[PDB]
This record gives sequence, structure tokens and C-alpha cells, in this order.
Amino acid sequence: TSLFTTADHYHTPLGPDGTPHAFFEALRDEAETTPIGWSEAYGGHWVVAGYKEIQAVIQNTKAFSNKGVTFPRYFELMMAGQDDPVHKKYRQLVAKPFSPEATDLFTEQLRQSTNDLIDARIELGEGDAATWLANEIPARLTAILLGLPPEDGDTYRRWVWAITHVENPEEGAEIFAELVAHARTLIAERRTNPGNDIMSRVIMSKIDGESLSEDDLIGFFTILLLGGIDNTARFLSSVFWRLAWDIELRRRLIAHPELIPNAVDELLRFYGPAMVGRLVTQEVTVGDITMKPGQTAMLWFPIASRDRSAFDSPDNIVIERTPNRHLSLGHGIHRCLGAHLIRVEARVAITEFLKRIPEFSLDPNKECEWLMGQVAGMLHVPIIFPKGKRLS
Ligand code: HEM
Ligand SMILES: [Cl-]
Repeated sequence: TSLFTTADHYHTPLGPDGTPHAFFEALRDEAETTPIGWSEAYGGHWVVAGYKEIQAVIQNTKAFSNKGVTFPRYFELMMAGQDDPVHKKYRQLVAKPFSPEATDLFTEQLRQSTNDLIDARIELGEGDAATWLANEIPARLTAILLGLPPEDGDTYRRWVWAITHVENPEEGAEIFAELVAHARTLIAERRTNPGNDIMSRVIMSKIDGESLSEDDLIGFFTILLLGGIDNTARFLSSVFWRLAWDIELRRRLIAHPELIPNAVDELLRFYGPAMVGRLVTQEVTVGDITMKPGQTAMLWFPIASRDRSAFDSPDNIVIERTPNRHLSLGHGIHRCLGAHLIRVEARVAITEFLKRIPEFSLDPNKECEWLMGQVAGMLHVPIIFPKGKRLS
């Protein structure tokens, strides 16, 4: 028997600790023999698990297409769901607006908003770190980047959750219509009165004589919400969970805050939420396997992140690991636009949380829960801590 035959990113067996990592470790071991396997799930598809094999797929932009990023398919994501030439036109237009120098101007606002969120429950001595913090931080960050009051993020959070959970397509269309109406109002304001926020920057961007249309700008807003918020939330939730029980990791980050950036990269390797599809467009051989047009290949980044040929001691969080060429933020032409942003955001989140609440643990009377799928990680992380004080 092979673990590939029933591999299913929405149904990953969970271990006693609550995560899929025992299963991932077992699949990584099998991938040393069979780095690309056939799963019978979703009508049949390739599971690409070896690090070299994922790299070979993801570097191939001739035989694979990002029209297949979402799988199963039951609307185009700007850049993430597109191929060249349109992908490249959009990426060039947003490159400088979303540069590290530009997004770094928002760091101190992010730090303030993170402390404001912590204030909400610090006096209570309990909370769900995923619902209270991890889900809220990226949504408030989005609002901050757009020049809006941070609490406007609460609406973004609600939309993203609703869009991804409603069963009725008419209801889904109503929610998406709210989101689009907001984007149009924001765009009109930023066009008439440009500022220094990311939307103003994207509006003014011009490349080879051309600018983004209103539809393209709505698309950009949409991918910030639908491509950024859940990935970040699930990653941060997993990190908060790990810090709640891993007292040795925790004490080291408190004693050596200069190690937090390298630790963020190591936590990305270990808890990276994403698994992404590719549609096969031309016949192509990768290793021992020949893929055929119309098939789907799923890139199981978490397995590649544990490949012993790529990482020594892959099952350990070695916070000093460097370099760290993990695939959790992709690789090549679709590499995460948010890659710098989320590294800074995770540093701030960890730093402020451990500064405000250095003593905490998982709540023994409530359950954690791991969310499976293409964006995976802890969904509920109930913690307890000694009651503390609001900064405001
Ligand atoms: C921890 C949080 C995040 C993770 C793990 C993550 C992961 C990824 C991965 C793996 C890819 C490559 C997809 C592929 O190869 O098809 C990607 C692409 C992308 N991400 Fe992120 N992401 C995160 C946060 C964000 C945020 C906050 C933004 C907002 C800017 C963002 C925007 C994008 C966009 C626009 C792309 C497509 C880029 C392109 O196609 O050129 N992501 N992300
Ligand atoms: Cl910091």
C-alpha cells in the first residue's frame, strides 16, 4: 500500500497532537522512493512531494498553468491564478507599489494595532489565540495598508470567512457584491485624493505606458483579501499554538529577540499553510512520471519542506538554520507577493505577544482544531494566561 493512493489535502490524518505532521513525516519517508504519486482522490491527480520535483514543476511555465491553482474546482485570482503575459503585466505594475520599502512604512501602525488587539482579552486570562489575534492581525494590516482605520479589517475578515463557507452560490454572490462595492468606493477616493497608502501607489503605477483599470484594481483588492488574510491567519494560529506548548522554543525567543527573524523563516518551513495546484497543459515528464494534458498536479509544499536531501534534521525547528530555502512562499515567477510583508508581520506579532503575555499555555478544558485544505493550519487555539493589563 501507498500513502499516495488516498492522499487528500482536505482529509489529512491528524495525530494525537492535533496536526497532520505525523502523516506528513510518513509521506515524506515514502517520497524518498516515490516523490510523485498518484492519488485517486478528486477523480485522480498527481501529488508532488519531493523538493526537487516541486522545483521542477514550479519552474516549468510551459507545460503547467496556474489556471489550475484551486483544486478541486467546484472567477480568476489576480496573478495567482493567471499565466503570462497577463500575470507578468500585473506583477510588474504592483512590484514597486508593494515593495519592502513601501510596506515597511506601516510597521509601527501594525505594532500598535497588534497591541490594541491584545488589549481586548489580556484582562480576562483566556482567549482563542486564533480568533482573537491570528484572524484579526492580517485583516487589520490590510486596512492599514489601504489607508483605512484598522477596525475596517473586521469587515474584511467577515467577508473572507463567509465567501469561503457559504453553500448557496447566490449568497456567495451577495457577499462578493458587498466586497466589490467597497473596493469601488475606496478606489474612487484614492484616485481623486491620492496618498501614500498601497492603493494610491498601485493606482499611480505605470509600466510601458499603461496603468491598471478599475476592474484590475478591484482584482488587486480582492487578492489582498482572498490571497493574504487566510494564509496569514492560519500560519500565525499555528505559530501561537506551537509557542503555547513549546516552552523551550518560547524561552529562546524571549532571551534572544535578534533570532526572531530567522525563527520566523524556520516556522514558515514547518507550518507553511499552502498547497497549490497546477494544471498540466502539455505532456511532460518529471522524474519517473509522465503527466498528460488536463491532469492536475498538487504541490505538497509541507512534504518538500521536510525533504532530508534539502534540509538536515528536517523534523526539528532549528531556529538558527541558515540558509533556509523552503518553498512555503513559493518559488519562481509566482513567488508570494507578500513574502516580505508576512515575515515582518510575523516578527511583530510574535514580539508583541511574547512581550505582553510571556506566560501562557493551551487551555485544558477547550479543544484546539486544525483546518485542512489548500490553506491549512490551526483554526482554534484556546489559551490561558495570568490576567494582565491593557496598554490603553
Ligand atoms: C503566511 C502567509 C502567506 C503564505 C504562506 C503565502 C503563500 C504563497 C504561495 C505558496 C504562493 C505561490 C503560489 C503559486 O506558486 O501558485 C503565493 C503567491 C501569492 N501571494 Fe502569498 N502567501 C501568504 C501571504 C500573502 C499576503 C499577505 C499577500 C498580500 C500581498 C499575498 C499575495 C500573494 C499573491 C498576489 C501571490 C501570487 C503572485 C504571483 O502570481 O506572481 N500572499 N503565496
Ligand atoms: Cl519587531
